[PDB]
Amino acid sequence: KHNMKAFLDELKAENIKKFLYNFTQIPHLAGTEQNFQLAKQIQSQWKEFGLDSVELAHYDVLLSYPNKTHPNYISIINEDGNEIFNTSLFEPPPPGYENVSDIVPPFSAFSPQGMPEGDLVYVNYARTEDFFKLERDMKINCSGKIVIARYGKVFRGNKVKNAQLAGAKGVILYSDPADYFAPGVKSYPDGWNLPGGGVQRGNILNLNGAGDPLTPGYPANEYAYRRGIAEAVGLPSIPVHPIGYYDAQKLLEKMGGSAPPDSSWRGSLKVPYNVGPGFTGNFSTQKVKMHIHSTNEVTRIYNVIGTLRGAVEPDRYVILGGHRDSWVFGGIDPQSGAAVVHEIVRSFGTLKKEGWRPRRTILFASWDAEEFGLLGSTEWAEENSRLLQERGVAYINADSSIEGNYTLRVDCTPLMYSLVHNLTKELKSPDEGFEGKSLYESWTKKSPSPEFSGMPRISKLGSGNDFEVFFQRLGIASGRARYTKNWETNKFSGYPLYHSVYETYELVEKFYDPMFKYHLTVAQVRGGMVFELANSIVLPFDCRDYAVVLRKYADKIYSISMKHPQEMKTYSVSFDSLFSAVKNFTEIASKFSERLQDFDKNPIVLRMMNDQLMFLERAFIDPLGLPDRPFYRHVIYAPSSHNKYAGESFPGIYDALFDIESKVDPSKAWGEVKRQIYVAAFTVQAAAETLSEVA
Amino acid sequence: KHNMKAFLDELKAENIKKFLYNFTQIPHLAGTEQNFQLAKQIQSQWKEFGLDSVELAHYDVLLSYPNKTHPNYISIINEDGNEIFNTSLFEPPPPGYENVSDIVPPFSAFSPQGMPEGDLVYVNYARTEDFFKLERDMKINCSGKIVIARYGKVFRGNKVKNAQLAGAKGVILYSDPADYFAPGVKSYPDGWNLPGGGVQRGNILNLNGAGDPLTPGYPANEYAYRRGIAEAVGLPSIPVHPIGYYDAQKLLEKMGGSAPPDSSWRGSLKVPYNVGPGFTGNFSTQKVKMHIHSTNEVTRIYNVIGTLRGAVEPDRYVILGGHRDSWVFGGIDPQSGAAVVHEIVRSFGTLKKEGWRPRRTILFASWDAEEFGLLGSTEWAEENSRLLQERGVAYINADSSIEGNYTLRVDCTPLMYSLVHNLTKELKSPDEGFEGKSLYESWTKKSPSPEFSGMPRISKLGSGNDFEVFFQRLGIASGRARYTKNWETNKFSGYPLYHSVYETYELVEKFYDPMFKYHLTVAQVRGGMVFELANSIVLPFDCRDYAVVLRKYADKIYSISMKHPQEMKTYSVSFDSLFSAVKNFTEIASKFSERLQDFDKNPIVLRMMNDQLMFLERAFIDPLGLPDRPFYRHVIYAPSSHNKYAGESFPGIYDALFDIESKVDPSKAWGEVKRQIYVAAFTVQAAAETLSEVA
Ligand SMILES: *[C@@H]1O[C@H](CO)[C@@H](O[C@@H]2O[C@H](CO)[C@@H](O[C@@H]3O[C@H](CO[C@H]4O[C@H](CO)[C@@H](O)[C@H](O)[C@@H]4O)[C@@H](O)[C@H](O[C@H]4O[C@H](CO)[C@@H](O)[C@H](O)[C@@H]4O)[C@@H]3O)[C@H](O)[C@H]2NC(C)=O)[C@H](O)[C@H]1NC(C)=O
Ligand SMILES: *[C@@H]1O[C@H](CO)[C@@H](O[C@@H]2O[C@H](CO)[C@@H](O[C@@H]3O[C@H](CO[C@H]4O[C@H](CO)[C@@H](O)[C@H](O)[C@@H]4O)[C@@H](O)[C@H](O[C@H]4O[C@H](CO)[C@@H](O)[C@H](O)[C@@H]4O)[C@@H]3O)[C@H](O)[C@H]2NC(C)=O)[C@H](O)[C@H]1NC(C)=O
Ligand SMILES: *[C@@H]1O[C@H](CO)[C@@H](O[C@@H]2O[C@H](CO)[C@@H](O[C@@H]3O[C@H](CO)[C@@H](O)[C@H](O)[C@@H]3O)[C@H](O)[C@H]2NC(C)=O)[C@H](O)[C@H]1NC(C)=O
Ligand SMILES: *[C@@H]1O[C@H](CO)[C@@H](O[C@@H]2O[C@H](CO)[C@@H](O[C@@H]3O[C@H](CO)[C@@H](O)[C@H](O)[C@@H]3O)[C@H](O)[C@H]2NC(C)=O)[C@H](O)[C@H]1NC(C)=O
Ligand SMILES: *[C@@H]1O[C@H](CO)[C@@H](O[C@@H]2O[C@H](CO)[C@@H](O)[C@H](O)[C@H]2NC(C)=O)[C@H](O)[C@H]1NC(C)=O
Ligand SMILES: *[C@@H]1O[C@H](CO)[C@@H](O[C@@H]2O[C@H](CO)[C@@H](O)[C@H](O)[C@H]2NC(C)=O)[C@H](O)[C@H]1NC(C)=O
Ligand SMILES: *[C@@H]1O[C@H](CO)[C@@H](O[C@@H]2O[C@H](CO)[C@@H](O)[C@H](O)[C@H]2NC(C)=O)[C@H](O)[C@H]1NC(C)=O
Ligand SMILES: *[C@@H]1O[C@H](CO)[C@@H](O[C@@H]2O[C@H](CO)[C@@H](O)[C@H](O)[C@H]2NC(C)=O)[C@H](O)[C@H]1NC(C)=O
Ligand SMILES: *[C@@H]1O[C@H](CO)[C@@H](O[C@@H]2O[C@H](CO)[C@@H](O)[C@H](O)[C@H]2NC(C)=O)[C@H](O)[C@H]1NC(C)=O
Ligand SMILES: *[C@@H]1O[C@H](CO)[C@@H](O[C@@H]2O[C@H](CO)[C@@H](O)[C@H](O)[C@H]2NC(C)=O)[C@H](O)[C@H]1NC(C)=O
Ligand SMILES: *[C@@H]1O[C@H](CO)[C@@H](O)[C@H](O)[C@H]1NC(C)=O
Ligand SMILES: *[C@@H]1O[C@H](CO)[C@@H](O)[C@H](O)[C@H]1NC(C)=O
Ligand SMILES: *[C@@H]1O[C@H](CO)[C@@H](O)[C@H](O)[C@H]1NC(C)=O
Ligand SMILES: *[C@@H]1O[C@H](CO)[C@@H](O)[C@H](O)[C@H]1NC(C)=O
Ligand SMILES: [Ca+2]
Ligand SMILES: [Ca+2]
Ligand SMILES: [Cl-]
Ligand SMILES: [Cl-]
Ligand SMILES: [Zn+2]
Ligand SMILES: [Zn+2]
Ligand SMILES: [Zn+2]
Ligand SMILES: [Zn+2]
Repeated sequence: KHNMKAFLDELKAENIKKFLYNFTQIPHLAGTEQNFQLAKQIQSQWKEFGLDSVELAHYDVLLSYPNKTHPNYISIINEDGNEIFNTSLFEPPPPGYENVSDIVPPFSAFSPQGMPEGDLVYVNYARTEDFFKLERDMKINCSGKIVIARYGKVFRGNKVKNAQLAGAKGVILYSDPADYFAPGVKSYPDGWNLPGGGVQRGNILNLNGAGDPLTPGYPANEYAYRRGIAEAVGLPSIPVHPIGYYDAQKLLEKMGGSAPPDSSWRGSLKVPYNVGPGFTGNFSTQKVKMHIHSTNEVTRIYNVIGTLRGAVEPDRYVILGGHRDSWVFGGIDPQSGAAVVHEIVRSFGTLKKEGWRPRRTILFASWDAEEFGLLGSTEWAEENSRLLQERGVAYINADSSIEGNYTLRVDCTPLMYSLVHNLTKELKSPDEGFEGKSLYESWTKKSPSPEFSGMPRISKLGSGNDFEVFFQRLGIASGRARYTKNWETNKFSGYPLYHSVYETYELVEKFYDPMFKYHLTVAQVRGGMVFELANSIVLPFDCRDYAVVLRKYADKIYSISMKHPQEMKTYSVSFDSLFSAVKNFTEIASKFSERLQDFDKNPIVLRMMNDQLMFLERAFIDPLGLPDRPFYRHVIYAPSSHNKYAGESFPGIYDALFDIESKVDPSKAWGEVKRQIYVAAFTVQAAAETLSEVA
Repeated sequence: KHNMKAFLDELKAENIKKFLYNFTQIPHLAGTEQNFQLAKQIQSQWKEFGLDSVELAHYDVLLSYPNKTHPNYISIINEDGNEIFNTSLFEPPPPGYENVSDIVPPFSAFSPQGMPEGDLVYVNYARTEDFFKLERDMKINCSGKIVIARYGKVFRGNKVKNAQLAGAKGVILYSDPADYFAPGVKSYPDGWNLPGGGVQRGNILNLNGAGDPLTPGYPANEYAYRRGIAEAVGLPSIPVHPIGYYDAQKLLEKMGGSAPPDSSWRGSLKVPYNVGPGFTGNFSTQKVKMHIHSTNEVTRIYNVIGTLRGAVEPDRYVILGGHRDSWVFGGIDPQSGAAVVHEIVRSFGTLKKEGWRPRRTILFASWDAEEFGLLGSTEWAEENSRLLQERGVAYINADSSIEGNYTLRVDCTPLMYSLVHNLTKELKSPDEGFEGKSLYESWTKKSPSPEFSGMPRISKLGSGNDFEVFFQRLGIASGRARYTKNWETNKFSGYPLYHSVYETYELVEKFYDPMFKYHLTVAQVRGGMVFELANSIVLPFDCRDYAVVLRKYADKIYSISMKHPQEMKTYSVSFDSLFSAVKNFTEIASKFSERLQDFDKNPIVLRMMNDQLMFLERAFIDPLGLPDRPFYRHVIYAPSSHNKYAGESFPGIYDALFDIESKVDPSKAWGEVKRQIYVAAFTVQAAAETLSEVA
């Protein structure tokens, strides 16, 4: 047979290993020649594997690179102006790579240039609440100061935005061992920990879904009209640079001023974690000085787009996409994912050569410039938005396949919950001690949902990856899956070697997945989802699962509001309309489910009902967007305004309620809460009504 | 057979006459009890005629009404402050209606309240170019003046916006006999001319597609959150009132200051048409004073929605809609249209009772509050936007069936040109001297297109009617058709009795269409279009007709730019990308047309190709809208920024070029021209690509 088992059995761990090795011997930084060569390689192989067409889609977008002859660094500078301590110019290269060229040194992509000099303030993780604590409780003023923040907890772009609004004139980011050195594990090369010379690269934009900073709304093609830099989207206004913990120790050890307010502010280095401003007594006239010379430059990027045309519904697209560009070697991020996509393409192409085609069209994507702001995925979606809006069934992401070795992680739309539960029940667990058991069984046992027992955890989609345009701009049902670490011990730092030179093929082969079994399990989950999406006669979405979570989110947002019972009385703030809409959605979805089971098993009734399923995620889009974030159009889910990686439910109401007890005009503030309640209730009801009988 | 002939032959002129009489005996002003009663009547009859469901859809929207105990009027006031002349409090009622209650007196809907007093300036038609002439050439300053303008040429809302931006503190609108008294024809009741006591009602909003001023984006349902008045969309900031030409003669006869600049400024009254400011010598200390006391009030409105479910594609909607609310009796506007819709429903329901159903679902609409800003149509579309976006095949409007008796008028999307030509070739002409000839033949002879010879004129859609939400917001293929007057003699004033108390059943029966034959012809055209749209196996749209007009519009906009050859050199302004896109659209549309003829006559290939046809109008929508007009989202067609009734092609580029030689920063101005060229070329190319093979 050519069925899902045939597809799944063709997948090989050894192939994934070979591809991973192949993709990780040299850097593949976005906009570089090496990453164009790899694009061409992938294009050629996907043709050989059997896809019907494989093309490159290119764009010219704003990228950022350090100046090779004028290095970035930070100093401590004395009264005379001598630089008495300098941070490192590069990470010590790992064993066997010390002769590799074109390793980009640590930098914060999109930093403006500058040489600010001043007194330090330590701001913990530079979260919204960290700045609240500093300003409101401790009375420390960051205006004109250089802030130093530890990586962790939230997206670094949010940190930089928060520092800027506090009046900082610069930001130093560092990796604390509290967050990036796991107990009892050795530093790379002898284990998977971050050494003291290691540094996490990454961009510091606040794009809010825009894509290329210069062309919001439209693809950065050959005739594009570009904004000037000063009107560009999401660029930081102060210089920023990242360092490792050996260097951070030297900048922190002399700090004076106030003590840390409590222990959640102290990391693991042998320093007091004083907040400042400035250094203690003897050193009070010393200062910190940054030297940032990076440049932003419009640069060509290349996506690879592969098509396997559907036999029955070629105008229905199921997309498997993940990025190809890396900061350095990309041993985990993204090549552990890219190798899994490569093997999935190979397995689908094996079936194709034996005469099979899926029911619907499958598109495969190797995106560029993910690391610079989801640029490649977003420009392509901008170009193809009309096709995607009207024909997009589902997007499955495929970045890193592993960030740990403990259990499965899935984040997806409620529409895919049933599909994931069913598929995982049919796959074998790779976990020690669950031999001969299902993946569902191990997953549920190691990662219990915080709601249902006998069920596994499935998280909301947040952002910080290439599904953002598809899900939160365009409203296409999306999901992602990988192997992850223990949620119990998850400090929301990411894995220690994230975006460092130490993220290599050897890291993976020696410490994460020697047998490539977790990779194979993730290939089965991603590939299995694509298979079912592209081949099931009825789309495998259960609208009743959305009804259940909408009730949970409505309870949650109501609970937040109810912290302010006096204002809800004064301003007549009711959630009754939202609850009504959720009740109606629940009722209508139940009836639709009955019809979908009882209908005359009539292709037009079938195509009608498949369109109702396909357009249900679509219905949650508001064409006006969310307030001041036009490209976040989904009403139920947006990236958190405080942390791009985290998803927020009923974001418009959430942000209207946030810190509302501090607004100077409560009438206006509670008016906007009511406004957002109306928008949400309306959108829920409208989405429900797409599932009613059509006439 | 149950075919189009069966449908068409069932239509009766005598029925249209009976319905017209029935709908025009009492006023049906929006928001009044009488118009709710008529809604209920229509609902009951459409059920009896055989539709599957007929429901009322209600909204609470901002309406405007004079104060019954505090009448609006204008005075000339002397040095002491005595009102020596007052305009009329009402139009003399026509014969036999002098005892009818609830005739709303002449007023400008949405005027703010006020009693401004000042000197008059006469501003011709209050067009953009009229104000240019006044300010730039004549050096006359309108600041703090009351302006008096003749109706005609452009939508009255544009007049009021233009007066406000010139600094006026009030506006008086009047009907000049030059524009509303046809040579050799008697005043009502003895002919179809405007008497001197007649006055044209109408709203003066600038909504730019928003619908209800208080709820832009969302339906004005029971839980809607409403903007405060000061944040409302499109309300005028100065008082405004309309008068007839007996009264206007008394306000104009004393005008002094400058002479009219040329004869295009002089109407037909026996006055000099001096521009002012103020009155001549003896009267120089006299002033004009307005007294406006109308109020804006949220009021319930009622749309009637009827459904005739499709047998094969019930999830595909072909909509026939027109409004039911009238200023007074609505003998022409809208009841000549509403009666035609009523008879179309009756004929379709006759076929249904004999067991027939159309292929696709037909929706019939009786909209409310059209006269107050397309409110009823727009609120319903806001509510149902997701269903309409994904399922809307076509919208056919059905306001007034007649505005003359000379020939057919059609304004529609290029996608319907072929459909209209073909249908009209099969219908009989009602025209004297074309007995036994086709409607196509008479139409083409009396209204030659200004492009093709052997072809009839078909105009672009403008606005000022209920198709606006469907076409320019949502991108659903739309059209309209009526009988009209001679284009040779068309001064763009509208018919003389427009929005007056004299627009009665008798006007129509005695002077426009005694035999109801023009009404029957328009019922055949509107109903025939609906029939073909809802029943043709392949949708009856020809994408090649869009290609031809896109080239014409690109030539036109390029020609406008080329008035500025030096700036196009300085700023490197090229239309090459637009021309390229139009060429590609032409090529791709040609191939698609081949496939549509050659395809395997396979329902999925059929539903795929019908979806490509349905979503082609959709593809011209930009979700970001046009500059400062978020609800005008179609890139090819928008209502003119200078005249809501007129359509503009490539509006974003047009407005970027308009009066550009007067902008103070030409670099910036020409930058935005280039930006709009990019947006247009991109949208044309993207629309083309929806017609490529799908995979
Ligand atoms: C969840 O789904 C339910 C349906 O099961 C929706 O229920 C509707 O709720 C609205 C708001 O409460 C009801 O609105 C009321 O409609 C009355 C007239 O309804 C009749 O006529 C209409 C046609 O115009 C028919 O469609 C309808 O079926 C009924 O035959 C009005 O008279 C009411 O207004 C009066 O009371 C209100 C409230 O006190 C006053 O403010 C007004 O001034 C006025 O006095 C009112 O507008 C509606 O009838 C219900 N529909 C149905 C089919 O039952 C919920 O709305 C939905 N939830 C959400 C969030 O959409
Ligand atoms: C009307 O439809 C036609 C197609 O028939 C479109 O033609 C495209 O036009 C663009 C812009 O001119 C061409 O862009 C050029 O692409 C070159 C690479 O193309 C090859 O590789 C790509 C994959 O990346 C393939 O898809 C493609 O088929 C080719 O194999 C680039 O090298 C060019 O850039 C170089 O020259 C330019 C111009 O001087 C410089 O600015 C650059 O710096 C660089 O040196 C260029 O980007 C494209 O190849 C054409 N496509 C095809 C299929 O022929 C029109 O674009 C379309 N009109 C509109 C408005 O969309
Ligand atoms: C995940 O798998 C579950 C369990 O197999 C699937 O649910 C099952 O779906 C089938 C097929 O529609 C249901 O069968 C139907 O039962 C009704 C009940 O009367 C009958 O009338 C129909 O003709 C048909 O036989 C079955 O009831 C249902 N089981 C449960 C517990 O819900 C589910 O659909 C899968 N999900 C996805 C997305 O595929
Ligand atoms: C308006 O009517 C015209 C004239 O009837 C319709 O155009 C005609 O459409 C038919 C049906 O598709 C075409 O027939 C086809 O001809 C090709 C030519 O080789 C053949 O391969 C097909 O199998 C089929 O027989 C016909 O050529 C065409 N005539 C012309 C002059 O274009 C037109 O489609 C009608 N428009 C609408 C919207 O209905
Ligand atoms: C990654 O694998 C590819 C494909 O096997 C290798 O590229 C091929 O290299 C051979 C030998 O130089 C050439 O003959 C082929 O033309 C290449 N094929 C393609 C499609 O590019 C590549 O060398 C491998 N890279 C590494 C570092 O092992
Ligand atoms: C930190 O790096 C800086 C810059 O390279 C060093 O300062 C320079 O020292 C050279 C050689 O002594 C002088 O000629 C330059 O004028 C100095 N430049 C600046 C900007 O100060 C500094 O010595 C280094 N500090 C340490 C501790 O290594
Ligand atoms: C791979 O899995 C092993 C086994 O679970 C992990 O090692 C254990 O880590 C936990 C701490 O979380 C300790 O409780 C155990 O004592 C460790 N056992 C051994 C044998 O080392 C290891 O951490 C995993 N690798 C990665 C990269 O996460
Ligand atoms: C317009 O026509 C309608 C329908 O024929 C008339 O309304 C009917 O009036 C009769 C007599 O009063 C009643 O028995 C029916 O219940 C009414 N039907 C409906 C559906 O409303 C109406 O009277 C006519 N109006 C005028 C001015 O002639
Ligand atoms: C125009 O109408 C106004 C207002 O009704 C008339 O002025 C009023 O005249 C009455 C009776 O003489 C006075 O008691 C009021 O005080 C006046 N009101 C105002 C606002 O002036 C005026 O007479 C009318 N003019 C003409 C020519 O008929
Ligand atoms: C109905 O049609 C008649 C006949 O065309 C119109 O009357 C003619 O109007 C034109 C002026 O446009 C004159 O050239 C003719 O001399 C008129 N003839 C007659 C017999 O009156 C009439 O104007 C039309 N009615 C309406 C409302 O437009
Ligand atoms: C890099 O720095 C050098 C010298 O320090 C300078 O001359 C050059 O212009 C800079 N390059 C860029 C791209 O900014
Ligand atoms: C913070 O410091 C800056 C530095 O001059 C000052 O301008 C600003 O007002 C200060 N804010 C507070 C709350 O002290
Ligand atoms: C209408 O005018 C009267 C008296 O001239 C005033 O008392 C009343 O409030 C006004 N009505 C409205 C609705 O404004
Ligand atoms: C028009 O008149 C007003 C009235 O005071 C004045 O403020 C404005 O500047 C004048 N503009 C010109 C161009 O004279
Ligand atoms: Ca872009
Ligand atoms: Ca609204
Ligand atoms: Cl992922
Ligand atoms: Cl019309
Ligand atoms: Zn990544
Ligand atoms: Zn990354
Ligand atoms: Zn009308
Ligand atoms: Zn009207």
